[PDB]
Amino acid sequence: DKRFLKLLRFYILLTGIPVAIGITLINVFIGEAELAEIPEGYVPEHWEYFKHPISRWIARTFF
Amino acid sequence: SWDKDVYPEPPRRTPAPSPQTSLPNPITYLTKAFDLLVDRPVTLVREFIERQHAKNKYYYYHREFRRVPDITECQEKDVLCMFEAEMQWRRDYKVDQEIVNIIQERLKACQQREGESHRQNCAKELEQFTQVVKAYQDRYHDLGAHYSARKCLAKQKQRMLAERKAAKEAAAA
Amino acid sequence: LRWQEDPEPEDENLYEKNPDSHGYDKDPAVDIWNMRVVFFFGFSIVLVLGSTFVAYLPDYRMQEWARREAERLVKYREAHGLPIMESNCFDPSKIQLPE
Amino acid sequence: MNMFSSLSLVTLLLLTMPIMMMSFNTYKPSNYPLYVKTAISYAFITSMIPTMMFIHSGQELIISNWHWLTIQTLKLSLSFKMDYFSMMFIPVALFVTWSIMEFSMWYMYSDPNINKFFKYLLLFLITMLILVTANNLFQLFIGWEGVGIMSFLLIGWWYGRADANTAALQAILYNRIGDIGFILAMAWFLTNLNTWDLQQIFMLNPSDSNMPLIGLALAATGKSAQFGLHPWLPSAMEGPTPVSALLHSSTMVVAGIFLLIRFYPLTENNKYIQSITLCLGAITTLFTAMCALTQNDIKKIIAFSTSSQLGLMMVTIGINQPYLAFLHICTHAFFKAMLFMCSGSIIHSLNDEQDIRKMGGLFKAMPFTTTALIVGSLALTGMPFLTGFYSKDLIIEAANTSYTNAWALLMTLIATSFTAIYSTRIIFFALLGQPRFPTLVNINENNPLLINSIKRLLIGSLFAGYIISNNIPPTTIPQMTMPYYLKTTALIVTILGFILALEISNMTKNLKYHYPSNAFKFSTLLGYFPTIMHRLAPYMNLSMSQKSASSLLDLIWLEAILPKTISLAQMKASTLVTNQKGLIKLYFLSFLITILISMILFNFHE
Amino acid sequence: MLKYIIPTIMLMPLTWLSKNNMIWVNSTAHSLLISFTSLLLMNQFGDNSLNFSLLFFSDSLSTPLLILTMWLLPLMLMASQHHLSKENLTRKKLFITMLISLQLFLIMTFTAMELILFYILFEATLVPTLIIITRWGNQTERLNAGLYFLFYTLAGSLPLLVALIYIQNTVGSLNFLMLQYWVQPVHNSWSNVFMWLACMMAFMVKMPLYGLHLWLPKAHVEAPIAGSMVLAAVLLKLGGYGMLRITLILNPMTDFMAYPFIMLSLWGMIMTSSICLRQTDLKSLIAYSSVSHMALVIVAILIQTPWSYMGATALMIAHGLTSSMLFCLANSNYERIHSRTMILARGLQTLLPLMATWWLLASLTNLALPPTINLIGELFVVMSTFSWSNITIILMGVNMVITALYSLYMLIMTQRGKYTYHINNISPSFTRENALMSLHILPLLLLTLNPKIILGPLY
Ligand SMILES: CCCCCCCCCCCCCCCCCC(=O)OC[C@H](COP(=O)(O)OCCN)OC(=O)CCCCCCCCCCCCCCCCC
Ligand SMILES: CCCCCCCCCCCCCCCCCC(=O)OC[C@H](COP(=O)(O)OCCN)OC(=O)CCCCCCCCCCCCCCCCC
Repeated sequence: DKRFLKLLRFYILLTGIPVAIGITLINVFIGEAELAEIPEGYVPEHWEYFKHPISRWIARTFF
Repeated sequence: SWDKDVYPEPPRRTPAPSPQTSLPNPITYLTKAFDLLVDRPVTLVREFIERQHAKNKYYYYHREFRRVPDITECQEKDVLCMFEAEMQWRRDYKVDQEIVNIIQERLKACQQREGESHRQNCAKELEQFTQVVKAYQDRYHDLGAHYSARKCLAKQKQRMLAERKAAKEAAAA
Repeated sequence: LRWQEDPEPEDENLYEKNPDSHGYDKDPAVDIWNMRVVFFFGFSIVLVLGSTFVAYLPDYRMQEWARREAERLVKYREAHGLPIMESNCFDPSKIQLPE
Repeated sequence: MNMFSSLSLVTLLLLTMPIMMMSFNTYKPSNYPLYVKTAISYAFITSMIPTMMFIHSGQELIISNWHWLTIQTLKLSLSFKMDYFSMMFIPVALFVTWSIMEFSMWYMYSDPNINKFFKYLLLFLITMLILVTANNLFQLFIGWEGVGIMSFLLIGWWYGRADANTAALQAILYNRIGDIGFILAMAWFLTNLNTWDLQQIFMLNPSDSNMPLIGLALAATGKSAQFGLHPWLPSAMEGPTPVSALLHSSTMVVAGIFLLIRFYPLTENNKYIQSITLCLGAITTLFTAMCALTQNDIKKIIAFSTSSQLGLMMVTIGINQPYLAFLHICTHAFFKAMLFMCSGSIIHSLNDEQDIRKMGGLFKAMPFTTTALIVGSLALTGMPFLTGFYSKDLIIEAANTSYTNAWALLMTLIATSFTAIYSTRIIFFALLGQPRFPTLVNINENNPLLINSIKRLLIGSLFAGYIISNNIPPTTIPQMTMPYYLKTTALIVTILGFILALEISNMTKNLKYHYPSNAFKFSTLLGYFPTIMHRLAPYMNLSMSQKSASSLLDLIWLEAILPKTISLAQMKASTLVTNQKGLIKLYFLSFLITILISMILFNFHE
Repeated sequence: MLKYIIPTIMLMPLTWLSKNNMIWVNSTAHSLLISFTSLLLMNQFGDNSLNFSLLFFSDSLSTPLLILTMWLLPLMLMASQHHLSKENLTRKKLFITMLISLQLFLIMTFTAMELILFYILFEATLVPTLIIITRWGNQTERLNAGLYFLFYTLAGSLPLLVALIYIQNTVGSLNFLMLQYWVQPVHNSWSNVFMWLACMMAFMVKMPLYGLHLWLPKAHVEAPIAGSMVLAAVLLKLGGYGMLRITLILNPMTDFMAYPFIMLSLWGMIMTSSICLRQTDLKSLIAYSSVSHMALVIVAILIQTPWSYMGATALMIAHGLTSSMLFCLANSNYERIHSRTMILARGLQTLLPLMATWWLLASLTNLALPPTINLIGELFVVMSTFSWSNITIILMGVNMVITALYSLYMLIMTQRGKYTYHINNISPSFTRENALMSLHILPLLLLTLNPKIILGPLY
């Protein structure tokens, strides 16, 4: 029983710690977009309608 | 951050301190400990973050949707016109849900803010809430899970017919 | 004895020959690898990276957009002395009632 | 705003950290119970800062920090209501919980799973604060069911004992019957007012609130063990004494009462509801106090005492004094929790003996447990200027001077007289007299953990009522004019109870043969309600499950009317077709029949 | 949808061309990767569905079912490799192939944009399901179980074929998007009454509806573990998914045609909840618990409110993980004592501490504890049904009580009390078993943080 719980928290933390550090480093050093009016005659990319950098990375790359 | 017209609130009226005691007030000294131990270092760390954010500013936009002809102008079984009219109605239906949510928030905020004086001081918010619920109910209520623009229109035309029949029978009266 | 039949085999205990067994395979080397693919791709990838993927879905089903649009519309209509919402979803000028 | 809200949230967050330090393993098990106890004490200090600001200036606020879900026009959010009722209960519950955790570090020492005991106690406290601070009915439901489950896991702590498992499941049944009313209120409020949030419910303030309120009254009946759904509370003494001192005495059981208080803006404008909750309390308070008079287990007397008290807060709700009902919750938590702790120090010293018929002689052998037991009993009966007097005697003065059911008023007064009897039943049988316990005396209460935890509650059982009573802001108009005989009716029936109890107790030392009466057996057997309802109801339901629902329907008739009959027909049809005699002569003789039929009957030749 | 269909097909050669001793490692690893990619279906919009081509589409109703379907395959390979350990190699690969062929049909069934394509893949699920039950089942009754399973499905689903084809010759199309704009109200005539029954009986039998449920206690008790997981988690949701779609072209006849089926569901769930109280077979109790939970879904779909449709979608997803976990927990015991009688092995919390935690969590989500998605789905149905008729709170409330009774009767009987003296082969839980339970519960609890992705197109 102990071994499994140890493995469970190792493999969850194996990517959990890097992702939490990565998300924190994105928020601190990149931060969220600013809401803005659409400049005249300008056509935004479909992924330029989202606030968080990870959200608009998902929209740009995958969706 | 937000728009004070959509989410209005009156101006704060804080009474001035007026002690009539010799004992020190425990809350007063705790508040200065809080402003030193908590609020101060927190404000410092936030400012550092803001400095990093001002170095790299980028923007996102609010998507604008052109108006298209609605269901009423769509010829029967012309799916290309009905499709665009329906996607528009499904957007306006979701937009109207949030409008009711905005009015409900105002009502709830007013009730808490006025405390024991709420039944009289929130009579305007209640009046607004009653109407927008009446407006939303007419458009969308009793449509079912497979609601559509077609069923919304059929509901309105039934209501318009009822009013018209109701109006004439009172003309003689 | 009735038709020739194998006697039922005694049930095996994976902890007998390998007290480190994970319950995946009798081979200790395969047993270990099968535990790692499950724990890595199961927890480290799908559950953890999938959870982060869901958390940052770009405005799932336009819920955030609709809130911004409602604020924009309620602001406009109240500054113009118009009603916030109307009982009629469609303009009565474009509707021909029967009779 | 910034100090008030930050310290009010941290108290909640502070309690969850010991739970989250159990995540990554072996952080330290030798210290964990002390770690969980030390965290509750710091939560008490931080919870007192917001309670001081509310006392000073009346500051109240709601925190809707996180938006969880939006179902069309119903926005659900994690919303905390830091107001009167929660600024006073939170510190009170943390002070009592602090003692019961210090007391458990001594009472549960030899237990092999003391860590899981302290995690479970802390899980309950987390779920009880969610209930108290909830601002919408959904979040309140989470705490409602949360305390229900941690109650099941702690009552059935000793899971190899059949009586513990039966009792644990018994609590769940009764609380799930009560939960039917909770769901009925949620469905009505969502349908009729389009909200589960308490701001909106009071802002609209429906006048047709009979249906939603009877649902809330039905939930209160089960969670607070009022008559009808009452047997689970005394049964729930199977768990360890710290479980009883905390959940089923001080805190968890007042959740049913605390719910009705939250909705007092609706019940105060509904005379029909006040009648029900008045009568429901009065029968609960008198029937259960009557059952307490003939009990011999020390834990069952206190349990029926708790039932009796909870049936008086229900009376208080019934006369439209919600705030007096709230004050009784806070005071009652102090001395009632102390009585379980004292009774647990007696049970510990006599090797798990809980029958008072094997006690006696402990007045001097256990001097400090004696003092706390006497202070606690005096506070329970409402002796002037103890913590119990600052809520009960107002309740009896407000019940006398109200436009109230006359019977409920009498039943409330008689039950207050029985309170002084069964309190004397404990001091007399447990402390006075000569010892009746086994010969190997192992009495010893000199543990520092035991004394300090009792010592704090004892101080609270003296001064907490005065301090709270004089610091809260007035929200009603107290009634202070009344006939001399209504002002002192509470005190007088208590004295008549002591005198009458003392005489009856001393009749036990006369060498006269006993002669049982029907009243005695009815009181001892708890009115026969458990004996009848906990045999008849399961027997009918479990019989129908097998005889009718399972055997008669699923295994028989539902098999017979489709698969079995359809299968049977095809088999019979198959044998008619195939059972032939292989004779050329008969096969060709049928061809002739077919040809003739085709022309005569069906005219296929046209 | 080819980006999921083609990979699922490649699982077969991967399995067949793997080294002999790597068939489980390779299929589990690559079925997990496929499940990871399926989170790309979350690209849902508030007005339109995600329409890939003329054949396939995916909206918020089919997206969670697809993700659930592709998550269960790696869990099924985990659950099966123990009791097949002595099976000869070529039958191990045919077993994996049947499981893969099932997943291929399922993902195509949930995304099929046309109802006749949905139908062919909907009955295609029978063939691999039947072969798994009757080949790798474990008792003499598996043969009869396969027959009841097969002939309950076809008895109802052949009238559906005649109805669907009749619709295509009347409307001219069976494309679901087209049917949303070309639908016409169903007039009330005797001929339309049987059109309603033909369109619905094939799905009621699969939910299953009370009365026509007799095939499920058989099939779900005689199947091997992998079969019971897929039978309970997914296949019972083909009936709900079929109903959630085909009711679009049945109004307003559903208003009155629903009554006899609402009565069967409401009363039926109380009957099947009571049956669970007096069950002697652990696997059979868990089978009957599904019938009671699926009766709520039938009631939800038939009253046709926005709230019930959201509740129906949450229950179907939540029940899939909870019932699948209960089958695996019971099978973990079966693999030690080789019995299914509930009373045989008792006090197992003394012998298997951590496995008792899994039992507690599965029992708590089953009896619907807040804020688990099991409660959220159930509450939303209880809310919407109260509006349909306030008296329904009586039967919904009574069922809530009985569900708590048999969920804890199951937990108390097996895990608590005194252990059975003569059973001395209760070895410690394997890492494989512990990881199989946590891959059910952990996603179930995580879905509570962001429930909006399992609430369907009415959200
Ligand atoms: C629209 C509503 C839909 C919903 C309602 C669904 C109703 C339920 C329908 C389920 C079908 C009936 C159940 C069949 C179960 C399988 C049959 C069975 O298990 O019975 C066994 C029985 C014994 O015979 P046997 O198995 O061959 O002996 C072997 C000895 N070791 O086997 C036999 O005796 C032979 C059985 C043959 C019949 C097989 C079923 C055929 C069904 C089609 C019937 C067609 C009737 C056409 C006749 C019209 C003219 C009257
Ligand atoms: C246990 C076996 C499991 C399998 C179940 C098989 C079920 C097959 C069901 C087939 C029968 C469905 C009912 C169709 C009969 C025809 C209905 C009809 O013609 O009348 C429709 C009528 C429309 O007119 P309306 O204005 O809406 O209201 C008038 C009320 N009469 O409006 C109505 O009349 C609506 C009500 C008609 C239906 C009456 C329902 C009977 C009472 C509920 C019984 C529950 C189910 C009984 C199952 C017995 C099992 C042996």
